[PDB]
Amino acid sequence: SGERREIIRRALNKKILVPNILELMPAWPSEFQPNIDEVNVEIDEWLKTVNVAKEKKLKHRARGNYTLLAGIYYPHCRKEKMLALSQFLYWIFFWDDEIDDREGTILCCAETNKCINDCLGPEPNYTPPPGSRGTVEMLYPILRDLRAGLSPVSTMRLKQELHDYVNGVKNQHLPNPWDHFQMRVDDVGVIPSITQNEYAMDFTLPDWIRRHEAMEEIVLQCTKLTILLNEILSLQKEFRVSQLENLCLLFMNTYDMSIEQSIHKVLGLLKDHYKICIEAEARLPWSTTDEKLNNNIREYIRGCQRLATGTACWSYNCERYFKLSQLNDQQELLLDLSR
Ligand SMILES: CC(C)=CCC/C(C)=C/CC/C(C)=C/COP(=O)(O)OP(=O)(O)O
Ligand SMILES: [Mg+2]
Repeated sequence: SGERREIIRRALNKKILVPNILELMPAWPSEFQPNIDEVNVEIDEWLKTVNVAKEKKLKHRARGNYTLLAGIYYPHCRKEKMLALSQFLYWIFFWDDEIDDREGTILCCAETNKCINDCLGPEPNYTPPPGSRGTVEMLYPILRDLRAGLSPVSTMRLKQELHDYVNGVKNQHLPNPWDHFQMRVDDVGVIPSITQNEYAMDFTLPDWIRRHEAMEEIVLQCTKLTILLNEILSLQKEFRVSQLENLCLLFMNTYDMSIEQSIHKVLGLLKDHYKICIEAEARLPWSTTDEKLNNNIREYIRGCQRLATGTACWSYNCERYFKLSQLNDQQELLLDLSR
């Protein structure tokens, strides 16, 4: 706790100007699905049905605005796609929020895994068991709808990915910053969103391509990029509740560096990972002849990239992490670690 106390003292009241993160990934553009407002209306009507407290749901909706995040993740999807994707994001955020006792966690995760199995499994049952908790009950219709837009191959991937995320959650002095990063890479719930691009754009990437070293690398780099940008962006929010296991903070503690230096390091890491990810593209098994196949490969990688850029763009466009007034019109964010 000496470590934590020192971290708090060093961080506290510091204001750091952060450059536009999107600039760090110049090749990858940020776009918005045209129907976000209309879909939001559907989502608002849908939210009333969901068994989570009205104030919590509104807080998520006003601060989070997950339909917008989905619109950013999948800007080119047909409008009909938007509802299920928006709904899933609401589920994942609600679910994470409710789970945050230990027994409660084991029970919810088991119930959640069961739902994932019932919905995405070989013998599909979309009916929630009676008395399902709200975060569980809501999931069944969403998985059924997503499955409807997915091939069995895409469905299998989604199922494993959802299991992996739920299990990671169940299985969660200061940790080494590198150790923290790796846990997040294994732990993070981004992958289901990448697979969801297949739903959004109604296509299936072949497993042989998905398992290719270059594709596996692009998925990994994009996962790393999303985590790294999240670390900086969420720093103010996390520090304020004294959640000191944030990578910027860990670098301060581990290397005895200033908060400014640690953020700079993370920014450099982003550039490094962006560069690796871009380099990986040449290595992909592009078809000499197949336009549809190459289109599928292109779409799939764009989905991964959007996970990184979109997460940052959405962060710059909602109030989950900081007051928007903290952002200038060059998209430069002034973090304030006043607590
Ligand atoms: C975990 C979660 C809700 C994932 C939803 C899907 C997803 C991968 C969204 C983008 C990445 C992200 C915001 C991760 C959360 O980081 P964090 O766990 O440090 O939480 P923070 O958003 O408060 O920083
Ligand atoms: Mg975070």
